Amino acid sequence: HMHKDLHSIIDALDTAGRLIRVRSQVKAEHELAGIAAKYEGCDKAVLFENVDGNDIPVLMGLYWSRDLLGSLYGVDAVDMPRFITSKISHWKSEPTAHQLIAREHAPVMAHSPRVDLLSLPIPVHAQKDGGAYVDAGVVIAADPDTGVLNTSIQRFMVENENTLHVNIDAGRHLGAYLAKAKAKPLSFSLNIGVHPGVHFAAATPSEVAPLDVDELGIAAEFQDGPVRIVQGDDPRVTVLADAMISLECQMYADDLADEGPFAEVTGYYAERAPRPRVTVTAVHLQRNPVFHSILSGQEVFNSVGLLGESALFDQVSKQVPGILEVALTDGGCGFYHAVVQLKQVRAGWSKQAILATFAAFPPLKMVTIVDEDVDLRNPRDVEWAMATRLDPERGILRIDDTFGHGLNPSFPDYFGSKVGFDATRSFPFEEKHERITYQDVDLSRFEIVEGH
Amino acid sequence: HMHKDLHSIIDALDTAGRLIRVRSQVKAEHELAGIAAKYEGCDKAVLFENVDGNDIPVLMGLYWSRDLLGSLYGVDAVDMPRFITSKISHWKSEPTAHQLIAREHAPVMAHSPRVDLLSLPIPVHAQKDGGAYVDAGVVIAADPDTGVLNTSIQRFMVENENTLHVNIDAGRHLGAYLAKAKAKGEPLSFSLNIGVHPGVHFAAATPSEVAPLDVDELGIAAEFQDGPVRIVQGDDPRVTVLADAMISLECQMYADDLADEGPFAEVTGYYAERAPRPRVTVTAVHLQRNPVFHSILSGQEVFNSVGLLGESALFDQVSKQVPGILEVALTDGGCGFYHAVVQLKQVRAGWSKQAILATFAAFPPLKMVTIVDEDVDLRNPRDVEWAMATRLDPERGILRIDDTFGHGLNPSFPDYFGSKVGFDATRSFPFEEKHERITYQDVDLSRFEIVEGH
Ligand SMILES: Cc1cc2c3c(c1C)C(C)(C)CC=[N+]3c1c([nH]c(=O)[nH]c1=O)N2C[C@H](O)[C@H](O)[C@H](O)COP(=O)(O)O
Ligand SMILES: Cc1cc2c3c(c1C)C(C)(C)CC=[N+]3c1c([nH]c(=O)[nH]c1=O)N2C[C@H](O)[C@H](O)[C@H](O)COP(=O)(O)O
Ligand SMILES: [Mn+2]
Ligand SMILES: [Mn+2]
Ligand code: NA
Ligand code: NA
Repeated sequence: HMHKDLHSIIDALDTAGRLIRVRSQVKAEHELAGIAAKYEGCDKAVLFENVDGNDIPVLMGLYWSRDLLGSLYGVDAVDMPRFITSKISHWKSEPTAHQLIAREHAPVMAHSPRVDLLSLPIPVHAQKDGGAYVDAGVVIAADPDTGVLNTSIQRFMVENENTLHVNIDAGRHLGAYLAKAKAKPLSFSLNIGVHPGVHFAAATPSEVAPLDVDELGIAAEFQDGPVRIVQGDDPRVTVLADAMISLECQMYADDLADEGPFAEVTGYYAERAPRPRVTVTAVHLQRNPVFHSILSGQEVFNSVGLLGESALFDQVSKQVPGILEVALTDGGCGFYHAVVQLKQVRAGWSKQAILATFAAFPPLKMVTIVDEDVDLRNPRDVEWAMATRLDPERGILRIDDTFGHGLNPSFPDYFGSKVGFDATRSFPFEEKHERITYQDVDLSRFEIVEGH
Repeated sequence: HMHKDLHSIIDALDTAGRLIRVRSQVKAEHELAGIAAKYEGCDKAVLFENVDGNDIPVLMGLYWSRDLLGSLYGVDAVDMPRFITSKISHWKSEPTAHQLIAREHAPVMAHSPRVDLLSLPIPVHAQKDGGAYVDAGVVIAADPDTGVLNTSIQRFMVENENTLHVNIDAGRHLGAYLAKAKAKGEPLSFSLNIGVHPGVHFAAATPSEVAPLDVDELGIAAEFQDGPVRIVQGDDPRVTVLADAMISLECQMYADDLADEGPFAEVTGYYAERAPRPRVTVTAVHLQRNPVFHSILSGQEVFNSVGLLGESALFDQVSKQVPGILEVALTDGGCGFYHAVVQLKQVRAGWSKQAILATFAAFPPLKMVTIVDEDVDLRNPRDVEWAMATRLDPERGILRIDDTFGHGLNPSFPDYFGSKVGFDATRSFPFEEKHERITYQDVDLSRFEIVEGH
């Protein structure tokens, strides 16, 4: 239950019967995403064997099911956030140095075609996206002053066969490396089709891996041995050796061009706007490459939740007794709604739980508290707790004129109202709140023919 | 700037002119506390050279001025909470093992009179206190199962020459050790060590979440002295005595053996209910030569014990969740427990409200939180009143939390349940001229000849 590269992942899923093979030709324009969308969240990923008759198939839906990611590493969905955090803890304490290897030993260097981005089966995802996007690509970039690596993930729109437009949010480390090159232009690699270890490294936030620190070793914790890197053609750049595809890239500061729209976590479009142009100097491919794309939605909600929930749980359980679990729900875009599950020990702690949760995660708009006997990850069950347990008069806590996330239109200019729901039963516990229960039953113990 | 025992402290204060010597005879009944009360909070402690013509003087007022405690360790008042926290951090990381020493080497074992508590100049403090109290005594008690030490501070009322009645709050570690003695058929032995240096006081006052039940917090004291904490076998011998104490009482207490104690002052400023609470019997008494009896006046002495230990953790927790936090005060007006003022440098609208959430979440006893800017003195209630008068928006700046957990001693929170309220007394952001405070030139008074009254 360790994985060197995406091949390992796909074979494991194929073997486990968690792969949906779409054998028919599909169009990269809208149709592909449309099919993915009908499968979003189920316990399987989707391999498209034939995209506009490309030789390169595309994989989508790797991240939309915690059960699936858990199956790849032998952990239950519920234990995955702790699993990932424990591994990032081990990396902080004893990092694994990368392994630099010779160009002709690096599977990704198998081929180097003339740079033609339009030959790649890059999907146009949502119906109003400003073009085809690579959105599962991990950027590796060296500090122009200190050569220290930074690993981030960023959306790149294809303009033409050799140009991408990239979105770099404010205070991103890639942004800061560009500021340094602009005291001299910035080279880097874009590594598409990487294993979850690289993905989690890329997505690890600033306060876990500072600017002056190399987060890429996080990936080493999800594979035997160290992360394999290789000198690019550049040579100011470093390439991920076990990537399916890798693009050597260069970008000048103060050189902007219209990119977007694209889906944001909110489920709304980004504003099309002048953002940095990046020019693709070279292209490397394994033989038998699969192109890896992410469907905006649960794939992104789980990336954020799996990395963020353990810290949040740690911060709340430290300030409040009886905390069991914290969910950054998919309904809340893995960012705007937290459900906190606790075992009450005294009246009043449920309200402290609301304060602690809002204090620990500034983007949150809603917090809901529920008891140990409600499934915090089932929105039906939280709705039920709201319907039978919430006192609307004393259990709704509203915070005005506070800081929040500017992308969410409930928070214009990072400012608005937050609301907590205390959907706990009354304490001390009373019979009128004891839920009915059906005997738990192993279905494998019976012969059951289900449809035919 | 290290201190082995209380002698070191008193000499340092005497040398520094931070000692008030009351040379006249005073009565331990009410009069002594009455005099202390007139001096509460000033930059000096009070040594009573003559209490009912006892040979033993009493020291009071060691903890009521952060400036004074700072002077003892060479730190400014403002840096004292961090000073203490850093030292407790070093102890958590690399504890110093205690040094056991021979009875005739232990200064406290100099004398062992027959047990007469009424021969000690133990003050009756507040006018309705149910008797004389020792309230600066640090209890050292060994786990009856595992022998692991626990250091706590607890009020003991004198009943007669050989009996005390003690108050043990719910979930105290001494409470848990007493459960073990009774669950094991023996009662609980321990020592009561009076006249200890601040390092022992801070060990005693260190809460459960810093030093769990299964952990020996007494090494914290080693961080405020050269070398390790000196202990010594008592006469018991289930007990361990602090060698450098001024006075130490070997004590035994049986579970389910209650007797009326109280009233006594609580941090709230109100009396505890007189009620059946555990009787403890004083088996033996040890004294240094030249012993001074150490008492605490309820009030600022207690507010500062709690604030000095609690503020750095609270600041750490809030500055981690909110940008631009500068300082947090557990104010004396709020009994060092119920009001926190948070000072910040605003960087964007809305963070002041998150500061309220973070502060209430980090310190459950709190009833009020007030936020103010860098240009308001968070420790001056006049200045925070001013921020309230000119900056608070009463409509949008008052945040009320209902039906939440709080501290049961505070009568705003019957049964550890009630309403909390936060005041956002910050200026508007972005900063505007209409909120720029006037300023007078800073001026050295020593640069001028000034005759101030005759
Ligand atoms: C999981 C994830 C994270 C995206 C992301 C997406 C996903 C799926 C997409 C591909 C669906 C949409 C685009 N994304 C962007 C993004 N950050 C950014 O500045 N611009 C982006 O366009 N991020 C987050 C970014 O990579 C993280 O904040 C890293 O922690 C940044 O690394 P750093 O801390 O070293 O700056
Ligand atoms: C600073 C301080 C703390 C008092 C205290 C006082 C002071 C000055 C007095 C002397 C003014 C009034 C009495 N006090 C009592 C008390 N705890 C308790 O259970 N009963 C008390 O009577 N405490 C608190 C107690 O000592 C601390 O909570 C310790 O951290 C307990 O240690 P533990 O966690 O090891 O049990
Ligand atoms: Mn980084
Ligand atoms: Mn303890
Ligand atoms: Na990162
Ligand atoms: Na203690």
